[PDB]
Amino acid sequence: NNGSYPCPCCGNKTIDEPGCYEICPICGWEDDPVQSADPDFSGGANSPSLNEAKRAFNEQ
Ligand SMILES: [Fe+2]
Ligand code: NA
Ligand code: NA
Ligand code: NA
Repeated sequence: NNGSYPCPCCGNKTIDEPGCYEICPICGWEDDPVQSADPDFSGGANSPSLNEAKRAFNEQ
């Protein structure tokens, strides 16, 4: 669905409240506040870090 905040990974506005573990229906990123705080931290709610996930999404 449309939301009001950008997904940290894909940038599409699918998020209602940042840092509340919403899962993006476009790219699959789970909005874990740890992983937006540290974009190089792997193994949070998502296996990839945010930076890893961003690159993976873009290369599709
Ligand atoms: Fe996304
Ligand atoms: Na984007
Ligand atoms: Na930060
Ligand atoms: Na890492």
